[PDB]
Amino acid sequence: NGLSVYQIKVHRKYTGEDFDEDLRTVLRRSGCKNEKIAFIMDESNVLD
Amino acid sequence: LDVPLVLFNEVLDHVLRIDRIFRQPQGHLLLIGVSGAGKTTLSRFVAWMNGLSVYQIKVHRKYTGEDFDEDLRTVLRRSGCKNEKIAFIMDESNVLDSGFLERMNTLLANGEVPGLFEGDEYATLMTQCKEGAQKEGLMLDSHEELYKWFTSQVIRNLHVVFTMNPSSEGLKDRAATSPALFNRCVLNWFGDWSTEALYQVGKEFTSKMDLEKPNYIVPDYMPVVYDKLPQPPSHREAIVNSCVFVHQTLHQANARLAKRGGRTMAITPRHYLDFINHYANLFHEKRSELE
Amino acid sequence: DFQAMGRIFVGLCQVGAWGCFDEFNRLEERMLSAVSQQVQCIQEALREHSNPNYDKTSAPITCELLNKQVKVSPDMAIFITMNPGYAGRSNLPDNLK
Amino acid sequence: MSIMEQPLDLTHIVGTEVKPNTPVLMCSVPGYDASGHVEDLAAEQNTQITSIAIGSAEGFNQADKAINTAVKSGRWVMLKNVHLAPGWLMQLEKKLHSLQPHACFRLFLTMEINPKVPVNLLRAGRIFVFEPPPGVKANMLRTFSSIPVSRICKSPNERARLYFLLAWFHAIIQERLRYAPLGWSKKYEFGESDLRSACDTVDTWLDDTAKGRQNISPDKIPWSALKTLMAQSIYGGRVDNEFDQRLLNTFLERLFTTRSFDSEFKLACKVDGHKDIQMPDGIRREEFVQWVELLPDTQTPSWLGLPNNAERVLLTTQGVDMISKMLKMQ
Amino acid sequence: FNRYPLIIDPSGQATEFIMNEYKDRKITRTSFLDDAFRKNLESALRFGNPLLVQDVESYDPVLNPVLNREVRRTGGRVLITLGDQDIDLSPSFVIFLSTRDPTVEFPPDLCSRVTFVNFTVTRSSLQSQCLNEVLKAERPDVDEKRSDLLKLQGEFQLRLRQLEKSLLQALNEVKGRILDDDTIITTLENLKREAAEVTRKVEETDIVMQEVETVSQQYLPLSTACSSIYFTMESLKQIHFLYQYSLQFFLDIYHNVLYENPNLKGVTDHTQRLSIITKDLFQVAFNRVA
Amino acid sequence: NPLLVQDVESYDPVLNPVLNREVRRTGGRVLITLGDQDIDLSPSFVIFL
Amino acid sequence: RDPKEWIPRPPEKYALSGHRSPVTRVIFHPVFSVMVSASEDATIKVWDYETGDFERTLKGHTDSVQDISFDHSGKLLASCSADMTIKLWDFQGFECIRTMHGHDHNVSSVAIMPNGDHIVSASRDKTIKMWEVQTGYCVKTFTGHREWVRMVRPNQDGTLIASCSNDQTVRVWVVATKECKAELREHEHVVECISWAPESSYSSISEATGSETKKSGKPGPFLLSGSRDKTIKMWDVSTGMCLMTLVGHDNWVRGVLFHSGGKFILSCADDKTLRVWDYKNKRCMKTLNAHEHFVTSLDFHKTAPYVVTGSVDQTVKVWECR
Amino acid sequence: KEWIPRPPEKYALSGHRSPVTRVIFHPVFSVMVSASEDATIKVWDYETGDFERTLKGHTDSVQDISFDHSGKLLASCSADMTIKLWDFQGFECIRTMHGHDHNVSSVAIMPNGDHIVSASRDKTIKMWEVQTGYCVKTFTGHREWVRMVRPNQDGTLIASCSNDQTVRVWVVATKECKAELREHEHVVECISWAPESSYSSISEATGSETKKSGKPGPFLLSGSRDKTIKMWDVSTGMCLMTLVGHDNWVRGVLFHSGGKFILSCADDKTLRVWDYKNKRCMKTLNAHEHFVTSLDFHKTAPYVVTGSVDQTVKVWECR
Ligand SMILES: Nc1ncnc2c1ncn2[C@@H]1O[C@H](COP(=O)(O)OP(=O)(O)O)[C@@H](O)[C@H]1O
Repeated sequence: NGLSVYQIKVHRKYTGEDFDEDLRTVLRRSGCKNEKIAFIMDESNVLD
Repeated sequence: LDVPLVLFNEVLDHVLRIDRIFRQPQGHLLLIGVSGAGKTTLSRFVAWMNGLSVYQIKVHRKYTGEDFDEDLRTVLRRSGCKNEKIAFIMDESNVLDSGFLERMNTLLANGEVPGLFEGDEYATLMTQCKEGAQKEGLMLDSHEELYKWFTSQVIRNLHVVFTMNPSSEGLKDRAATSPALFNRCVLNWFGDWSTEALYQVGKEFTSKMDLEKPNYIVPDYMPVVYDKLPQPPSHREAIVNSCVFVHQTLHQANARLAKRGGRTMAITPRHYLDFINHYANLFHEKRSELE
Repeated sequence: DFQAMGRIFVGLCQVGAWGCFDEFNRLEERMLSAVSQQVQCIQEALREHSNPNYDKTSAPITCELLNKQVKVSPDMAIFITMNPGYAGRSNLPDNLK
Repeated sequence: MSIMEQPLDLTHIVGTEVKPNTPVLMCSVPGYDASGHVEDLAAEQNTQITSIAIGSAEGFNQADKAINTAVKSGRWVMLKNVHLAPGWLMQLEKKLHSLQPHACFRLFLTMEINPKVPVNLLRAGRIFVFEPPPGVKANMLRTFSSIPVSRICKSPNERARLYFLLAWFHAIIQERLRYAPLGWSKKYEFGESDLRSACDTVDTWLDDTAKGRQNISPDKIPWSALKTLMAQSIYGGRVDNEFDQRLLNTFLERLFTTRSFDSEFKLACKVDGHKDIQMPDGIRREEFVQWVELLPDTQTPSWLGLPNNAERVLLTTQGVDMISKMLKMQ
Repeated sequence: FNRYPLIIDPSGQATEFIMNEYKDRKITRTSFLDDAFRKNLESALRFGNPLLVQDVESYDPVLNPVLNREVRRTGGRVLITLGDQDIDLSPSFVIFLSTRDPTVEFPPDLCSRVTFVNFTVTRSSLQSQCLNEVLKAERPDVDEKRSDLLKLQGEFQLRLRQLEKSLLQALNEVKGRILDDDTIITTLENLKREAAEVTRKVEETDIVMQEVETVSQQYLPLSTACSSIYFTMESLKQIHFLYQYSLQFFLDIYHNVLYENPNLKGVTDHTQRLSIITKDLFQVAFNRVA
Repeated sequence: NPLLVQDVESYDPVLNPVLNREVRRTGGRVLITLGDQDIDLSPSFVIFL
Repeated sequence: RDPKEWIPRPPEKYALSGHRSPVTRVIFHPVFSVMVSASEDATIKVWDYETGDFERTLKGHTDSVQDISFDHSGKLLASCSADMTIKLWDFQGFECIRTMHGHDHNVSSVAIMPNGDHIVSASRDKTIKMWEVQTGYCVKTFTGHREWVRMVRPNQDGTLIASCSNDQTVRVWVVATKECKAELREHEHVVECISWAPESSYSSISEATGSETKKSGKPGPFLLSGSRDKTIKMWDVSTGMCLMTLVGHDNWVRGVLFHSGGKFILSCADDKTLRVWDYKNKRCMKTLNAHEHFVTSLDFHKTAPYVVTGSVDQTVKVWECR
Repeated sequence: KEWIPRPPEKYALSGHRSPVTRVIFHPVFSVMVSASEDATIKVWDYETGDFERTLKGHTDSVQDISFDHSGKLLASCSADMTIKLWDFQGFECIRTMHGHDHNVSSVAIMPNGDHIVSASRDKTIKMWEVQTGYCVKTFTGHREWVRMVRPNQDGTLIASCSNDQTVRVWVVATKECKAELREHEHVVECISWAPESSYSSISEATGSETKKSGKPGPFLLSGSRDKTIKMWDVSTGMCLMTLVGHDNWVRGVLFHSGGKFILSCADDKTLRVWDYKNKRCMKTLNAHEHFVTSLDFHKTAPYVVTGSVDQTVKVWECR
């Protein structure tokens, strides 16, 4: 479908600010650059 | 760094001198000597001993002022915001413009370039400085004291090493183009390898080769080149003296060729290292083939 | 530079106005050499305009200036005023002189 | 060494002795240009040539495109004043080395003799030096060779004599420049452009006075018109000294007069103390060029009207310089 | 060489020699002027391919760690830090730097980092080249014979060296004593007889080479004059910077006086042709140079 | 360089492309995008947890 | 057979099948009556399109060949492959005279400039590079694309090059000054193929779009861009506006081009069909069931009435036009 | 068209470690497939002579290999009493049919591409399904070892040559020997029929009279160890012409793609190309230093390949 796949890279040090930065990146790309993004994330990525 | 090095007295003295400055705040080096004398290698070795991180700009044909500015921003961000001890080894050949010298002069003298960070870069630097101050335990909110802390961290952490060849007119020109290069930098004159250094390098490298001749006759008029050569020299000592004489012969040959008006290529200690390596390899190969 | 001289020459050719360029040696030597080409093209266009076989009912005489076909009026001229005694002034190339 | 007293034969050298891969470097001392020679060579060899003046970035762009087109189409390319871009000259030399152009392709690099020209380019191409001709005989031979034969041989039979007189005047004026304080007051730029302007003036005024008639009387020739024009605009334009202008006027009144058509007219007087140069009695171009070729090899400043000792110090200096040059590269 | 060589050859023969030596190793010829020089350098470093780089006057400082052999051994790998990325340096990698300008100046660091190899023209080499050229032009049969004899002598010396080495190897490799196995005697007899006919071929080729040398002695003064003329041409740059003449210019002059000489149209006597060639050589050299 | 990683109970979710073998061929043989860097995977690599 | 009106017809002439892998692209020889096809088996087979007889194979590439092109004279063939290399072939001797490296990943397009002295190529590292034919040196690197650049095509005079990328945009660059003249972004999916408008169709395009005649006299270069959203869009490079959108393919468009007469648009897609478009009425005239699988590329011979279409079914077909 | 191999060779392909038994051409690709006696089948590129791959699934010596019309499958037979079906896209054995006792000699796939035919020492011919692999009908009648078997152009007629001096032609439908030919001086070994491009060319070569329908009828060719090549009529069963001149045992015969000359090899170590219409072109071409085993003719390309016992496969240009 032409969507750009975005997956957040979690790790042991992944905290709330990193998720906020990833969300900001996704929102900037999909709202300012008019880029279609398929934001795929898994329940294991929900650390908080 | 996996490069073999032969150690003599001058190398020990030079590494001690470099280690002294690297332990001082705002300690910059000005190493002057022929290329290939080991200035960069010794600086990197001493920086590794003291935990410094060696940084060199990867200059190329298309390198311009903006690339130099971005490299300076990177090294300053690492040294000040991240509290990283960095040995900024920069060579004369890396200077493609006078703007390089202006930026270097300002950085050595004040410890910070007033116009290097601007716009988005300035904001990113300020956020990183706030994070670093929080890590260190200081409470800073306004930009002015944050920049002061960044400058202090750069002064305490960043060390700059300058390597250049001993050009008299070039040295005089640099004495005016970069005044902080002679006031904020400790000038170490490595120079070329002396006769004693060449003799020691020859003795150490050719130790593995046999070079033993019990029935060697000492000539009445020994062409003594190394002043401290023993009065009854052995075959090995005579061989190393001959090697030193060969190096000095190339020096004199280039002197004469430049005098007549010809084009000369400078002899460096790397030429002597190649000479001794070729001697060892040829000796081994000829002995093996003859046997 | 070359572009400014080309645009001025196009304006002079279209208007049919005399161009007096004082201190012409204050240009760079490379710029003078480059401008020599435009001057030569304009002079050739003027020369072919003056032959008797040309008729005003035919196509107007044009010259190649700044990669464009520009009409050259017979009334225009190029004059340069210079003082070669000042040291540091550029030396005009022979093809320009 | 007699081959070098003759005018350069660019046609044969370009056709045979120059490979397409070898650029034709044509160096010239200040006051001389080789662009006109190559344009004439292309005109007579009906070969299209692209002339580009170096000095602008788009100039380099057109140079590159013209070379790329001509190496395949076999055309000629001119790049004038290439000495103003030494780095681009090095780049061009590097480009030319890895190139297999057409058999008829030729590249002419017109530059002056400047120390900034790269050595590699000089070694890559064939050098031709353009400079003042060594002698009055050589200068007049060059003048006669440059002017087309059909231009001289027009309806008036007196046109050939006028052209010969103009060539002699040009040779005398240009040769006096070798003696800067004596021949003139400064090194004036008396060159080929002045000769062309003078020839055009001669043609225009002869056509105006002679309405296509085969012959005209020597006194009906507009001597005053030609003398005044060549003293005020053509040759006197560059002159900024009143005594240099007086000398030019003296030469003009000595040469351009109705007496010049006499059989006993003297171009020069007491050149060696006894013999003097005599006006040829021919009426066509061929007779005049034969007379020019028959001039004696020995030449003295008395040919130009200067004292015979005006070249003694210069000749001694050139001898010393020749000795030094021979000793320097033994 | 220890340090990577830097070849100086205006004629370009050394470049072709290097490409021929490493042709079997898939040598790649590139230049510093190429924008994609980094990619070729990285490919050569990774795959250990020989590399020849031209236009060293535009030297790229990216080669400094490669020339300095600033390698980092770790886990059996040899790492070279070209730029900002790590590259496994294969031991078979080799780089040659080349240039066509004998008068180019190099910074002292570059002089330290490379082994200069200067391919200069010598008087003996030029004399030999001119003698071979005149023999080919005037006595093509003699030139062909000389080439054939040189090839045969090379092959014969190769055969003699191989036979000597094989005889020594056979005498070294006997598992016991010579007459125990007859095959050893067969091999030794074969090698000795082969050495015999090869040696006889050597003397016959030697006498034919002797007569070839005798017939070629007449053209030696012409080659000497050619060498003197060219080395006068090369030294003309001392009196004026514009007098830059390459070897190809003198070779073109020689080719013109040999093959394109109008005075050799109807002359058939060898001595007369040689005298005409010498006179017109001097004349054409002066005409073209001046 | 075969690798042994202990303490898998603190698994770092960075081997997910490595464990899933999410590679792409061509343009450098085997290409693995470990995070944001396009790493060229060595065929001799093996990891034990 | 009107000298500028023929369109392909469903009776195929020949169905040449010698490739062991899907055919990537097919082109016509500008001078000779010969046809060249590139496939994914690292081979470039050469066919005769009159008699349908295989002639020879041009091997030397390590991986799949992605694009091939001829110069104006037809004396040189430039091919790019997935092994990051571009090879120049001497079509007279059928040998590879030069191999060019420098791209960091798969090279998906290549083209020879109309002057014939430069080669332009696009690759997966988001860059477009220019190479000298004589020396093989890279001289320019057009950066600015944010994704894999799929195609690059110069215009008639060579002053402009257009490119399409996975970033769903079409960019037009200026060769002389390297700047991006325009960035055409209206496709909703990845753009596959592009094609310039020949000078013979400028009047037809201007009258079909209703565009008023410019006082300069030049209507401005027109560009087409087939993309994976099953649409074809005609653009005005001078203004950056989409003149029309052509709808009717059932799958991703793989190739698009004009009739040499400049009256119709020929395009092939993955819907297994070859379609002829009447851009005068912005509608599709004729649909040809070209192949039994995806159609990768097509070419239209400049003078002879012949159309060739490559396909993933490893078959190259020649269509007579009537 | 009038293609004829020339004495110069292009490549001498030597990769086998045991004598080559048969060589064939891929129907569509530029691929040569050679079967040898080391239980391996090797794949070559005849255009450039580069070894491609080997298929080492067989146990004993591989005897005969055959493609289908599409070239999508490769059927092989060996001395290990089995028939292996090779999937040419993946080059992996996909079906191994068992039975058909003792050394299997020949294998062929009809143009239908659905069934396979094979010959062996067990004096019978079996019929297999490519889809399933079941021998549905077994052909009997040969009293000795059957050497080669070849079908027609439409999967209806089959002939088999055997040591029993009989070349007998068979039918798919009624499973009956319509024509039985026992007239060769010694054992027949190789057979190959006539393409439709050569039916008309036989009429003026032999003077045969057309029947009521007008079709000349299917033709037959059979080379026999008696050094004679003889071309027969399937419809009637009578001799048309005998070709004599082979020095030693013949091993393989086939027709030129243009259907105008006769091109065959033999144990005479030479490749001989013969004209039958006018008896004109009697070129003898030395091919191998040792016995020559098999050969093939490319349908469109001007290439011919020969397999020999000297461990080598050779490719000849056609001119
Ligand atoms: N003491 C030494 N013993 C052996 N080799 C040395 C020594 N000093 C320098 N070298 C050689 O010099 C090279 C590095 O020179 P470098 O220090 O970069 O020159 P510079 O001092 O001009 O920067 C190394 O490859 C090394 O082989």
